[PDB]
Amino acid sequence: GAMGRLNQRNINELKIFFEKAKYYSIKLDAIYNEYTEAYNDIMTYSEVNNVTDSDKSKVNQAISILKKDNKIVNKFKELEKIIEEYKPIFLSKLIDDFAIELDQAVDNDVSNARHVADSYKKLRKSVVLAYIESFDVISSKFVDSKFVEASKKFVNKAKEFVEENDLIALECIVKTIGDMVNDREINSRSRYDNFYKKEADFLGAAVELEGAYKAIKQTLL
Repeated sequence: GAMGRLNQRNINELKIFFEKAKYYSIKLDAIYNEYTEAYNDIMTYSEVNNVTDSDKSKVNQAISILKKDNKIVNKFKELEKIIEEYKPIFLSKLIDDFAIELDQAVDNDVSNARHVADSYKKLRKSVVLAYIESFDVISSKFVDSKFVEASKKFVNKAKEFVEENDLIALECIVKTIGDMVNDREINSRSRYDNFYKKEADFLGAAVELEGAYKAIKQTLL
């Protein structure tokens, strides 16, 4: 009756969320890929004047690359948009604050550049966690208590995996959810044996979550 109907509503909300946010990991990679050299030129610049690693010129170009067309802010706003209905309240202001920092960044100020760079790095990890927060909200509404338990453990292991590599953790998270809601078997194969300690436990969390979601599905057709 109501329980069968609330199971279906929960499953529809998870699928709608996943499909709307299909490109979350790909789009966040694209930001990271475009701005890694600008980030590295800021970070590696040695205040010892540089040691055969160019000079203050490279930092100014890196900052200008970050500001160009407000591209990076727009790309972050695109990700906020994709989880509009579930996003943590902190995310919008964190993107705004970063956008303001970027306007304030002037030439020949390596400290400010490193700071702008540091807020870039934190925003990345924060945007990863906004996706986990978004799934946590959705999964917490589930009436099936076994799925909620598997979701709590999955979020836990997802968060620990994010501390090791935020963008790989995000990729595996988006893969697992996408597979599960498209009735594709989860691939529990590790791709980083003897590198990321938190991958195996996360893929285990994913298999148990698959188990609990399959079991709800079996009760709907």
